[PDB]
Amino acid sequence: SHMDRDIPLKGLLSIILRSHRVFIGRELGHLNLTDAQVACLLRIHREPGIKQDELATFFHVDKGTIARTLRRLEESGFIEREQDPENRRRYILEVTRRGEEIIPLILKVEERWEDLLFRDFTEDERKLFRKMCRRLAEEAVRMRGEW
Amino acid sequence: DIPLKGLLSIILRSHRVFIGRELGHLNLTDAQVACLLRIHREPGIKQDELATFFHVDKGTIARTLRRLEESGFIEREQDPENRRRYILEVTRRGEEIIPLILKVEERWEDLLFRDFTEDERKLFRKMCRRLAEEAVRM
Ligand SMILES: O=C(O)c1ccccc1O
Ligand SMILES: O=C(O)c1ccccc1O
Ligand code: NA
Ligand code: NA
Ligand code: NA
Ligand code: NA
Ligand code: NA
Ligand code: NA
Repeated sequence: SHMDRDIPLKGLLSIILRSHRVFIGRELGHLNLTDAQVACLLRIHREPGIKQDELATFFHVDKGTIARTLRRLEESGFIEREQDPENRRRYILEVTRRGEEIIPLILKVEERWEDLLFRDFTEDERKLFRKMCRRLAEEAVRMRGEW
Repeated sequence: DIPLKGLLSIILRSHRVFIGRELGHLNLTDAQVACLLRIHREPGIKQDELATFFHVDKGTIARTLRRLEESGFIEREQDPENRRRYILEVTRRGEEIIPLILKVEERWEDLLFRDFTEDERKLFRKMCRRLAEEAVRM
């Protein structure tokens, strides 16, 4: 019934992220959206003009994988993909008017997911966990840079 | 700001990249290392019990296990009381790389917590466990 105190950090993070992928599917699956697509959408939303290959590098996924996810968003009309004028083989990405309209819907699902996850967490604990997460995300980025 | 999930994805992503660098030469992935370690902790564990443990689909666990047995790290035997069931065991070869795998996991955590004190480190870990148990309920 209870969880092993054995599981390494990565395992627990995987469990948490696991439920988020499931939550996204159930809450936005009918809009033909997946966690990966949502990930790309938000990332592009926060940085219009970002290149497909840069998105590939950020998520550390291969070309085909990123292309397939980006292809579904474009098909849904949420993003537009254009050839980079300075390099015809690169693709500049942008969230469309339509895509910007669902961003809010996505943020609400994230908010609800977070409230559900921090059910047993006090206000102080939650803000502290978040603060710790940021510090660690910052460390992970340093690590990618170290190697 | 960035959703919580974004921060956790970023963190978990460095672990995925780290395993590739440290164990890629063994064609091992995050999923494979995880299964391999769990089987090592629970010899004779059932394939379906492993899938229920990770909260992953039967098809996914199966593809991950095929990778491990193809590399010779694990062996599968039909469950003696249900031939449509498989029981898992780490092989001699698999047991040879476990220590290396454990050192790698340990080193990823130490790298991530380099600017964390022992206590913050313990707390963060405790909270993740709490959030994880909740995730299971949800
Ligand atoms: O899921 C992510 O990786 C992500 C990254 C940046 C911003 C929002 C996100 O959901
Ligand atoms: O994503 C995981 O964490 C995972 C773990 C064990 C087996 C298959 C998997 O995809
Ligand atoms: Na954009
Ligand atoms: Na997708
Ligand atoms: Na590109
Ligand atoms: Na538009
Ligand atoms: Na979130
Ligand atoms: Na794999």
